[PDB]
Amino acid sequence: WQVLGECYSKTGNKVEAIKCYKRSIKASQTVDQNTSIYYRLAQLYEELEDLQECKKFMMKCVDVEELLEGIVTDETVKARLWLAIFEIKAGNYQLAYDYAMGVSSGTSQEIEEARMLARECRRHM
Amino acid sequence: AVAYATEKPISTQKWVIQPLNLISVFPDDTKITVKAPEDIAHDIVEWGQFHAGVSSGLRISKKATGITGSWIAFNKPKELDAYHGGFLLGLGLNGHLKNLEEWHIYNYLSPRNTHISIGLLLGMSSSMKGSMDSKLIKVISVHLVAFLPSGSSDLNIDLKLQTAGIIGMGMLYLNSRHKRMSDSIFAQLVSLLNVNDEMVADEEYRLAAGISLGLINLGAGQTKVEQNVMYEDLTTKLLEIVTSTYDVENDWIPENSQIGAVIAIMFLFLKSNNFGISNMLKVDLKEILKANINTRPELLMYREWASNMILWEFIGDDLSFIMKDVDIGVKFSELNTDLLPIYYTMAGRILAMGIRFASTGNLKIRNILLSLVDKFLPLYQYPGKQNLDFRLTISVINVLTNVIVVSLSMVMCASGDLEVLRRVKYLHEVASGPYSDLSDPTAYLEDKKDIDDHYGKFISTNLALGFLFLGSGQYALNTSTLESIAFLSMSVLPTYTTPHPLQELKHFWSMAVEPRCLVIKDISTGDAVNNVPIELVV
Amino acid sequence: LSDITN
Amino acid sequence: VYGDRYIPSRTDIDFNSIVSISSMVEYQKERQAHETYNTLLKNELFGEMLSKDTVGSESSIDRIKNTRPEITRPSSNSVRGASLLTYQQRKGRRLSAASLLQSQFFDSMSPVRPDSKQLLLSPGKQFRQIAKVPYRVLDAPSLADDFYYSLIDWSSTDVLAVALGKSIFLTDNNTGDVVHLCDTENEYTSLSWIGAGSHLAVGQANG
Amino acid sequence: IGINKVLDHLAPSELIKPVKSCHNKPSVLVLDDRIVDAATKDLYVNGFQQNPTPENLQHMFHQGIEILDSARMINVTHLALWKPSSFKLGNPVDFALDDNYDTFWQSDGGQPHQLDIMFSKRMDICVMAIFFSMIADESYAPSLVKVYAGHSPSDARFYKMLEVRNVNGWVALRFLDNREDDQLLKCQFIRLLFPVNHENGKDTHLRGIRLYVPSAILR
Repeated sequence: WQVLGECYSKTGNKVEAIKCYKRSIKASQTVDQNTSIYYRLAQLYEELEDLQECKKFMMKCVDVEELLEGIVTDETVKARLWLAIFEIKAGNYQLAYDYAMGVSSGTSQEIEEARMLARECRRHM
Repeated sequence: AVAYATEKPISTQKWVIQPLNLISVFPDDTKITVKAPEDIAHDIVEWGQFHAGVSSGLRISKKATGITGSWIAFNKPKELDAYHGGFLLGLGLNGHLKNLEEWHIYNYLSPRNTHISIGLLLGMSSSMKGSMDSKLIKVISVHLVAFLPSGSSDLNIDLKLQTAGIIGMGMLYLNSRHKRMSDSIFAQLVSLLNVNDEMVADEEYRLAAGISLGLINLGAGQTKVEQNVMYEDLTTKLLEIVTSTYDVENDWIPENSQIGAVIAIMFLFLKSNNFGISNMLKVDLKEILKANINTRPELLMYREWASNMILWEFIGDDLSFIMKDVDIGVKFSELNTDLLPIYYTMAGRILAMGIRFASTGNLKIRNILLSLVDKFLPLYQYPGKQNLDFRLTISVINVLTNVIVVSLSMVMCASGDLEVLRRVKYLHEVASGPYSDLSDPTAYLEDKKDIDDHYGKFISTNLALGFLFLGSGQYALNTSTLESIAFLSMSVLPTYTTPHPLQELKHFWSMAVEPRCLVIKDISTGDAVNNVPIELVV
Repeated sequence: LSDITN
Repeated sequence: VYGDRYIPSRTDIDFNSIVSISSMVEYQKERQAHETYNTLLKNELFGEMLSKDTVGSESSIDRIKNTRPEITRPSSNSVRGASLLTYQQRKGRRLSAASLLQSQFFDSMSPVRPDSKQLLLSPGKQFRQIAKVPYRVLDAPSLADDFYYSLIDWSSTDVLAVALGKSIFLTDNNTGDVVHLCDTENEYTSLSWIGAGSHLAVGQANG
Repeated sequence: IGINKVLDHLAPSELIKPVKSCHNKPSVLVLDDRIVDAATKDLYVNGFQQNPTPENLQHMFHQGIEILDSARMINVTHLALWKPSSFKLGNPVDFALDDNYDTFWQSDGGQPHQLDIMFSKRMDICVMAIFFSMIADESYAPSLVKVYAGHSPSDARFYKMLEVRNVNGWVALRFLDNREDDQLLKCQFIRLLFPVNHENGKDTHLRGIRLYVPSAILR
């Protein structure tokens, strides 16, 4: 099912690819394996320009990191950075500050992006 | 400049680049063909090929679609040369290289050829233009030797390639206001560099470092919280470099860094109207002419240029502003070196005046420049009494006459003026110089200086000719957005003297070019109707 | 003496 | 956590990408300088596929060097190299531990990958043979040039005896001058010393 | 009208250009010390004279230094930055500027040897002093010298030619062609070239070099 979603995504059929990934999620036996699908599924919603809808899937992909005793994987690093950026636009600086600190153990560009975001929200905190 | 957005691509259709012809035809019709490298310096011919390739690449319209990463590979000549490197720069210069796939980036960069690497870095960086993407900045980080981790074994990277990398690097960080990179850039400018396992000082690179730093922090000087403190520290450091007077030359702060510091303090407070900073940057002729003066005289042109642009409200349109506080004040009216600072004074003043009134057109400004060019044209390239004080002065006149012609074309851009075209025509034609009318390596160098002088004389008139007819006259320069002035000021950087530092940057006004010609067409017939009065609200 | 000529 | 054999997962690296990756006296020094630059460039520009791949230890530089088409210790012995499809790789990450925050810290000051930094910091071999033009030449006019002749001879006291024409000259390396011993009517052909430079046995052209 | 008249004064063209009939060949200066002339005596200090012994060369080396320093003059040889084309790890330019005949500087590298003299502030050089030793250093003797001028490494330009035949003494070169009114040279950048040595030499020494510029109490 996941491969079908990639084929639909690469052929410009985003409307169909959403239902394809959703079917794949149910078939997965363990919640851990849904980390990769959640982040990609959220990007397609951003391509469909409904930012409110993609928030719910963004919550789940970040929350699997907590359920896995801090897995700290790559595809959740981009999740926290994107989630923190939107939260700045929402005006909730306190709710965005903890996201930057939790992702302070990623790649070289990942840490600096959250570090500068941390300083910005800290000043307005 | 003549062809900005004329030709459109078909994607399927294969592009073609016309090779340099460089064969001259005389009215006697006895054709003489130049061949390299016996007749000319070897570097010149493919440098011209690179310039032509850039023009061919830039000829594609901005709004053209279908130019993906596969298309450039489809047009690859299967043998890398200067033409394709220029062509690669052109597409990236037009914003087509937004996301070039990583497959053939290596294929291009695998040979150590400088031209293709230079074209790739500058064009690709100019395409993204401030996206701060990691997968790209790391490539220049590898290229730049100094930013490479210390203690690593040196890998052979050409110095011109390092200059190309740093400017494309700085432009990648446009409006980033990133401290961790800005301080590294600043420390890079002052510090000395390693080439061929021996320490070397380069004016071209330090100029490249200066323009880079100014561009990264463009528009960051309008400050009236630690960012303000860090900018003041950076500002007072730059003022220290530009104003420090050393009786004995320090090795690691030579005068070569002065131009880079001035261009950086320029871009820091561009369009800020800070009277103070302009004052320690503006230089008073009455005081300096009394004194012996210090530092390279060429600094004065940049300093006064920077000071005038700081005050982006008082750029005088009259000859008084150009001729403010100038007098020979000496009995010896013969061309002597003591009156060089005045020539750099006017050159900086007229150029800032030209940039200020860019593409808006005017009559009083045009007439003033016409009078000035009419006065200064006769002395141009006149080696009568071969005296070094005389020769150095007339070289400055050669620089001075190049700036005014460029500034005159700049203010009257996209108009196709007549008298301006006539003046740039004469400067274009007729070599003049010591030859015509008006120990072997030593003779080679003696000739090479003259050929380089002719090359410097030709780039200015060629740039002016292109500016007069920009995009077939339907495109004009933009000076409204803040960075448009930055790229415009950057591209018109007068580097006409040897060794023509940072020449490849001359093809960068294209960011300031936008469609500014309005014409009327009929609907039913579909043909143009002209000569109808148009009312405008401004 | 060095400086050997060709 | 382990992918099936019959249904392998596809890495982001493409058919022609491996074609790119696998592509390869002062001349030797320049060639070595060019090769490390090329290896560093292809290592840094690529490696996102290689970073997603691998199971433990090893490096992306080792993977590139293993692609077929004074040395420090190699980590691991895997020679898998580039590959279109991977079986072992199922997305999994180790929990953050103090070593990881130490590692991400020494990475914070590095503008390039740690593996590339290690490759560059590694010392290239300084193993060359210098057999070039002489660094010193002295004067000895009118030297014999007969096939049956052997004139110059080393002595332990930095002393050279030469048969220049029909006279025996003495060159001292410690002083760099020339000293004349004697001369005779018949030219010399062979030179020798006996003991510890005390005596000089010389053969003439008549025996 | 003041603006119009001053513009003419800065850049006179019709008044200046007489015929524009320059010969454009490089002027060559004769350095031989066998002919006695007033002009040569001005540029050659030690006096016209078998080859003197090295100690006699050392003696005349000191007397030449004393005579050059005897007149009212200011020495600023140590007030500038120096960067030769290449070293040889035996003697840097310090022993060339040490004012000692025994010690000297040697380059080692490409045949067109370059000697760079960079200045920090606009200094007006009037007399340039250089010492040659034809008999003492015939192997590495400078045979042809070309002196440049300019305000920067960018704008270096040819000034004068110098041909060496036999000069075992200090050589003084005051500058008059560039500016007749000032009788001195005004530049911030001076570089020297040694494209070829005597009897087809390879490298070149420099025994001495100096730069000359003009200008009750309680202890």
